Parts: sequence; C-alpha cells; structure tokens
Amino acid sequence: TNTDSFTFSKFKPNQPNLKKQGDATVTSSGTLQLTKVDKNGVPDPKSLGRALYASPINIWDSKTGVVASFATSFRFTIYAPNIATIADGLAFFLAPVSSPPKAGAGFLGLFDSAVFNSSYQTVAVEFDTYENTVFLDPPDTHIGIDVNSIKSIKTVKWDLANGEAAKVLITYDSSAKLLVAALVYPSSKTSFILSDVVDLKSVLPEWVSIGFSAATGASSGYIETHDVFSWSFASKLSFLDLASFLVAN
Amino acid sequence: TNTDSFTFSKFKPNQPNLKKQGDATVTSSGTLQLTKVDKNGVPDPKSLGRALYASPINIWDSKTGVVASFATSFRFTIYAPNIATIADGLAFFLAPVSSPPKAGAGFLGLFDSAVFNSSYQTVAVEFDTYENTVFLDPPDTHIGIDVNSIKSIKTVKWDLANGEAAKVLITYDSSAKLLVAALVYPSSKTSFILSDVVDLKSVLPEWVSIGFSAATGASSGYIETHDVFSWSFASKLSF
Amino acid sequence: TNTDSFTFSKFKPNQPNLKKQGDATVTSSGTLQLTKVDKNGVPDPKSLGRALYASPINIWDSKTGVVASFATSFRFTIYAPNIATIADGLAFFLAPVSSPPKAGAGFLGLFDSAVFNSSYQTVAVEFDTYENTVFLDPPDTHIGIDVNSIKSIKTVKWDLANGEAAKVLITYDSSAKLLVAALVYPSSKTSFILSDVVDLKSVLPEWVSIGFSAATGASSGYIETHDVFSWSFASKLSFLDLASFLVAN
Amino acid sequence: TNTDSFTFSKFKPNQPNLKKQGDATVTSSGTLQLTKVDKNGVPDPKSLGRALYASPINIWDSKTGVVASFATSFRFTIYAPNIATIADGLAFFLAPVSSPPKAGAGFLGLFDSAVFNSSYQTVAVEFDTYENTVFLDPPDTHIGIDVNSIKSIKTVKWDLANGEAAKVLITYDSSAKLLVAALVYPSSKTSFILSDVVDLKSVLPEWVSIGFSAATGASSGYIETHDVFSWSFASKLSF
Ligand SMILES: [Ca+2]
Ligand SMILES: [Ca+2]
Ligand SMILES: [Ca+2]
Ligand SMILES: [Ca+2]
Ligand SMILES: [Mn+2]
Ligand SMILES: [Mn+2]
Ligand SMILES: [Mn+2]
Ligand SMILES: [Mn+2]
Repeated sequence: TNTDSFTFSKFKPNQPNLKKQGDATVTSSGTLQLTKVDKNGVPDPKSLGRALYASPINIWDSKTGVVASFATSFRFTIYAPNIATIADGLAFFLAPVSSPPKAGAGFLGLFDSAVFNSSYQTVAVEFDTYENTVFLDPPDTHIGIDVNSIKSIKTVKWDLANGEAAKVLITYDSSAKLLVAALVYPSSKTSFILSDVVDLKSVLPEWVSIGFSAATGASSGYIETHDVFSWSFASKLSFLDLASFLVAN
Repeated sequence: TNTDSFTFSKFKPNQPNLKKQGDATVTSSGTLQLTKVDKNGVPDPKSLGRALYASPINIWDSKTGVVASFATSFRFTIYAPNIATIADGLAFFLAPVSSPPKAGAGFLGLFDSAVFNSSYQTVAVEFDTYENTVFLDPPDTHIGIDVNSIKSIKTVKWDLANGEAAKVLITYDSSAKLLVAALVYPSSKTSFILSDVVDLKSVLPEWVSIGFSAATGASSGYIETHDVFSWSFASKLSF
Repeated sequence: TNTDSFTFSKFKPNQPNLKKQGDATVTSSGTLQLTKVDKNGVPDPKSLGRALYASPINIWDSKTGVVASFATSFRFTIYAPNIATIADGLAFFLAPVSSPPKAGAGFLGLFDSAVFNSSYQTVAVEFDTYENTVFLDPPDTHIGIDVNSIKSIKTVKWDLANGEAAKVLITYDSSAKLLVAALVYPSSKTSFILSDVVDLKSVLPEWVSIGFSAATGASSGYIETHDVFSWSFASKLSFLDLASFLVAN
Repeated sequence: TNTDSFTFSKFKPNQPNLKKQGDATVTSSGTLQLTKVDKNGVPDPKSLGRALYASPINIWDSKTGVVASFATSFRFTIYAPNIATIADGLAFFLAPVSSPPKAGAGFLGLFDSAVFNSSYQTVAVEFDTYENTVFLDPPDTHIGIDVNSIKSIKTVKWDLANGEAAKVLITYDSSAKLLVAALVYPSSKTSFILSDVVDLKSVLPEWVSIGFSAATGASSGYIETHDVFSWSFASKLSF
C-alpha cells in the first residue's frame, strides 16, 4: 500500500516542501496568500498564484489498474473590500508533475480557454466567485467540479461569508469513484456540499502534484484575497481511516 | 490525551462490544437491523431498536474543563415497500451510560414527550422520515440536530433515496463547538449537510455511551427498514 | 476490517472503561497502582491487582481464519525500598472476556500452578522480578513470553532500574506470527528486546479483554510497586500502521 | 502541528517521490537496490548508493525551539556469497536537503574521514558489516548511532542473518531526546536494540531529507547486497 501524507497547521516564510508559483507568498504571520495582497491588506487585480506540495503523489497504478483514495481538508479566507464586485476564485487541484500556471482570471490558473482538452490532466474543486457565462457558470457563487474543463461537470450554490473563515473537506473514494467537497463557516453555521462520480484513472497520470491555485480580476475593483491558513492531505493506493483523519490528520 | 476508537466494517452475530437494545439484531449477513424486518425483507410496524458501543466514552472533563472532539461515519440503508407511507427514522446519539430506550415512533427511542428536558442529557442527529406536527417537524423528510428534545434546534431538507445506501459523516470540533452532519448517496450522487454550535459540556455527562436508535410507525403501513452496514468512531479529549 | 483502540495518557479516579480487579486502584494524581501502596509510598506484601479495558477485542475469526495484528505501549514504574529483596512482577496480558484474577505471587494473577493448560487461553508478556525455580525462572530479573504457562516459552535479561519510568512497546504481526516486546529507560538509556513466534488462534478465544496484572511478594519485605502511568492499544483484524501509532503514543 | 508521512510497501521502477543517487536502482520486482548487483544477483565491489524521500522534513523549529518526534520502519535484506568477506553496511540517515553522497566503503556515503565535523549535520543509525578499526569499530558486526561522525557515539552487537529480511523500527522522542533502533529477523527470531539521548537541534538543520545510504567493499570480494523492500516514515513537529 502506497501512502502519502502531510499536515500544515500553519505555513512558514521558509517552506521548502511547498513550491510557490506565480504570486503566491507565505506571510510572516504564516498565511499562504495565494494571490497579491498589498500592505494594508487590500487584495490587488490581475493576480495569479499556485502552491503545490514538494512531492509527487501516486494517484493510480496501471500494472494493477488500482486508483488511490484521498482526503484533504484546509481552512481559507476570502476578503472583498467591496462585495458587490468580486473575482475570480480559488481551487484545490490535481495535475501532472510539473504543471505550470495556465491563464488567470476565470481560468483560475488550471486551464487555457473555455474548451475541454484531455491534455490538461487536471481535476480540481473550484470555489468560484465571478460568473463567466462563457464557461456556463451558474449565476450564484458556487462550488464546482472541474475535469479538464473549467466548465464544471457539476456545481452547487455557495454563499461567500465575506472575510470569514471556511473549513473544507474534499474526499475521494476509490471504490465508489465518488468525489465530495464539503464547505462550512463555523461563524455563520452555514454549510454546502457536492458529489459526483469522476474517474481519476482516465483523466490523471499515475503521478500528480496537488495544491491550490487562485486568480483575481482582470479589471480593477473586481478584487479579493485568497488566503489559506492550514492544509491537511492523505492518499492511499491499495494492492482510508477517515474518522481518524478529520479528527487527527 | 484520552482517546477512544473503533471500526466495524461489518457486524457479527456474536459481538460483545455492541449492546443491542429493543428489537435490534445482527443478521447472519452481518447487517445491523435496528428495526424488525420479517423473513421476506418486509419492515414491521411498531418496532424500536438501539445499538451502542460496549464502552463509555469520556466526553468532557470537569476538572480541566476541556471538551472532546469526535468523528463518526457509517453507511446505512432505509427500505420502504411503499414510499408514500413511511416512519419514523433513525438517529446517531450520545447519552448517559445506562441510557435505556424511551418512547418509540416519533420519539426515536431517545425522548418521552415533546417538551425540552435537561435531564435527558442526550444529543442526537436524526434522520427523520415522518412529519410530527406536534414536534414542529418540517413538511419534508429531514436531517435534524436534537438537544434534549425531539424538537430539533436545527434542520435541513433530506430527500430519501429509497433502498439505496447512505454514507454519513458526523463531526464535532470542540474549539469551534461545531456539530456537522453530512449525508451522501453514491448511487444517486445527491448530498446533504447541516451545521450548528452545540455546547456539549452543558448537556452531556462527562461519560456517555454512543450509538444508534431507530423506530417504525405506530399506524401499520408506516414502515421501513433501518439497517446499519458499517460504523467507525473516534474521539480525542486533551489535557 | 474490524479494529479497536484507545489511549490513556493519564488515569482518572472515575474510569468506567477500565475494570479494576483485586487491589488495582487509580490515585488522585492519576497513577494506576496495580498492587497496594500506603500513603507514604510503601509497597505492601500479599497484593494482587489487574486492570483491563471495559470492551472486548476481536483478535481472530473462525468463519475467516484471519488473525488480528496488534500493538500496545505503556509507561510503568517499579519502586523498591530495598533493592535486594523484590517480588513478584507485572504483566501485560490477553485473556478471555471475562477472565478473573488467578493465584497471586509468582503466578502474577494469571495462573494457578506451574503446568501448561490449554484452557488458560492466556498470552502474557511478563516483567518478572523474582526467581521461582519451580517455574524455570532464570537467575536474573527478566522479560518473558507466557503462553498458557507461567513457564515462559522464551526470556531475556532485564535489568530493573529502581523507581525509573520504563517505556514498553509490544507488537504482534499476524502475517509473520511474530510477537515482540521492547523496554527502554530514557533516564538510564538502557534497552531490552525479545521476540518469538506464537500462534494466537490456537491459544486465545476469538474475543479477549486486555490489560495488566501484578503481584507483590508472599514473603514480607519482598516488596515493590507496580505503577502504570499511561497506556495505549490498537488492534486490526482483516476481512498496524505501526509507525504512525508509536508517534501518536 | 507540522506533520509529514509516507508509506512505500513496494518500490516502483518509476518512483518520483524518491531521489536516487549513485548506484541506487529500483528493480522490476520493486526492490530498492542501494548497491550494485548483476543479472545473477551477485553484489559488486566499489559501489555506493543512496535513496531519499523527494520532499524535505522540518525536524525542528527555531522560532518556537521545539523538536520533531518521528518514527520510521523498514524491511531490508543483505546477502553475501561469502559471509567471511563482507563490507561495509547500510544506514538510515537525516542530513541537510541537497546533501550529496560522500566517500564510499565504511564511510557509508555519509562522511569523508574518521573525524567529527560539526558541519556534516548528519545523524545516522548504521548497520555496519565490516570492522573498520580506524573508526573505533567493535570486533563484531553492529548497530550504531552516528552523530556527525562515522565513529559511533554508541553501538551494540548485531548478528547478520545472511540473505534473510530484517525489520527495523527507529524511533525519536523530542521530549526525552531518546533515539531507539530495534532490529528483528522474523525467520530467525533474533532481536537487537540500541538507545541513546541525541540532541537533534544542535546537530541538524531545521530542514532535512531522510533516507538510506549503502556501500560494498573497496577490496576484491568484500561484498554483499543492501536491498530495501519497504519503508514508512512519520514525523510530528509541535506548533
Ligand atoms: Ca468563474
Ligand atoms: Ca418525525
Ligand atoms: Ca517469577
Ligand atoms: Ca565499518
Ligand atoms: Mn464555475
Ligand atoms: Mn424531526
Ligand atoms: Mn518468569
Ligand atoms: Mn561502526
């Protein structure tokens, strides 16, 4: 059984098990800021950021044809100084070693254009903040499942609680092939969930890097932070003590 | 760090680490039937069943004041032979060691009447399949958080996928004091979630037994299966 | 798969998940005094104490023939007022739900006489401070593995370090059938390890309780404490991740 | 809490989470050969191999000054065609990231001479098959704890069981500073163990890579394999 795991309960200015791409920084205070935030905490336009774990994960194996199970939770904050105008969102993702940032804004760092392409080999769960009709975005802000796509194969409503902290759990069960993303604001006591069957074995290579990508608006005023506070991950490729995972890590 | 954990990937005819109460039984196939189901797989009216883990869990500590965190998941099936006439529900609960089954039907074996009583010292997440006006049940089948009372302090719509297996995750963060219940049908790809602040240190004794309880209707014809296939649990209480 | 586990970093005056047998008691400061100790700290002779976890463990399965892996650690101190006359020992055991305390002294509450008996259905790792030649005890304080007999199937020297805390790790691999007992004294930086093949399936029942058992001497002045400060246990019975267990406990 | 962990119960011809240096090969059967071996399985002399996990581990933190606890387990086999001529052994180590292979032979790719140098920032537990009197090696094959020097600060006897697989548990306790290496041979039932107080935080950088280094003999015929079947690692550095 091939296993992979880490917990970051805070992040650090010196974090060599994390590869920063784009504008991503870790502040002195230990917030991973995925996207550009000026000195008075004001988010900034035309930004793009990704942060992925130093090490590859073996997500499926072609000798056995077996597909890994995984669990990730993380805690993040989106702050808008002006909630009427916000863009573009953040995503948790899986992609090949060594994927680089694609186009920004509503492509969220993971894709290059509206269309589907098997070469992306990216799946991500997006937390999508600005409606792009071009991508068949729903009118409400929404959690989204993207598989080589940016046009989510499934979405649901997600009401941003401005400047408030969100706890996420994302979960993938190899035998059901079920993907589930939970989102909770302990402050507002509101909650959101989504699930779909998605076949990791057709869309991802055997090895993958995982992490976060975020973009802000391409038109100033349309602005927000994408600050991540802590991040936990575990994958298992057999041939996932999950109650034990949530509670511990 | 007082920790307490178990996993049952299936249930066994012989098993001393579960206390069955009421009609609860384990089929030869390793299914935990909380509720009576005859020889052809037909739910029976007026049943009540509970199962809990043999050993008490230290849930909070009066001397330190600190309160445990926990998580539990389980996969369960509800079968109705007629989906238009169904009752009453199942629930995961925490209750004092000794807790015995109470009134059945809409009380789900956890309560005695509709009123709030601090003496229950019971917190439950109910999956409630039949509207009791008198408990202010919503006019849909729902997930509910019950704190010393069958009248939930919170609820959300739950749409029942009949006879399909449901996967539950129930989560309690002691720093936040946040209870979260999630339910997914892998078969249907539907999904449901509810959250609320609940102060366990006020409502539960330091020690509890944890488990399931479930009941079927009193009017015959208001009947459903309440089967648990697997259950894992973990709790952590710090010093 | 069927698994069960628990951790006591301290013991509490009220502890319903521990059945206390004989003299076993939990002090106000949280020690599990297995054998009797007055208010000055003096260990008292003719004592028998056993403590075990409230809930039964499924350690093997007939319909399947699979055997549990397991792993347990604990921290215990033995204090002796006169280093030179000490007795009789303490033991970690697996026995039936629900075993009761057998004979005290050199039998350590787990056995009645010197002979092996099928019906005991008791496997114990023993920390043995007094030579009973009747039992084929060696001339030195020792660790030994007891399979239905107090005549240990195997032993190794164990130099007791008076009133110092000993850390134990006991490990069972059902694949290899290998049982391993290890003991360390962080203070004195000393260490001792024993291993052997034992077959649990053909010795234990499908269901056991596990815990500790201790005796002091029959001859007075032949005394010592048996204090347990901390304990954790984890078992796995297939239809452990040993490393991450020894880091959580 | 910063936490880091991985399990390889198999090695794979494509293994991107492992950086392999010198002669290190993963074979088609999923064995990590630290040291060079022909198609017939005969080890070769003048070989040096290391393998470490791709991603750095934070073992201590200066701002708080706390040190990681960690635990690692692995199975390895050493086979010698002539047990009377064997060299030089293997080691699990922590060193700086970007650390590279040193002098081979009985330096075990880990040091360059017989001399304590605070700059190595290298802690190793070695399983040493050849007596280097130059390094203060005892007259028996041994397990040794190497803190910044191949001249072990403490060792103990270890009886090599030719071509048989060994199980190792190496543990570290940040609060006791206690370092423990256990080795067991399932087939033989032999057992060995060593422990000592080590101060990681004066010796190691805040960040390290961890893995295995091995070496065969710098003389004709002083040869043995150094094969690794499986490896897991867990580290926890408190906040
Ligand atoms: Ca969008
Ligand atoms: Ca109801
Ligand atoms: Ca004796
Ligand atoms: Ca040497
Ligand atoms: Mn979208
Ligand atoms: Mn209700
Ligand atoms: Mn003995
Ligand atoms: Mn040496």
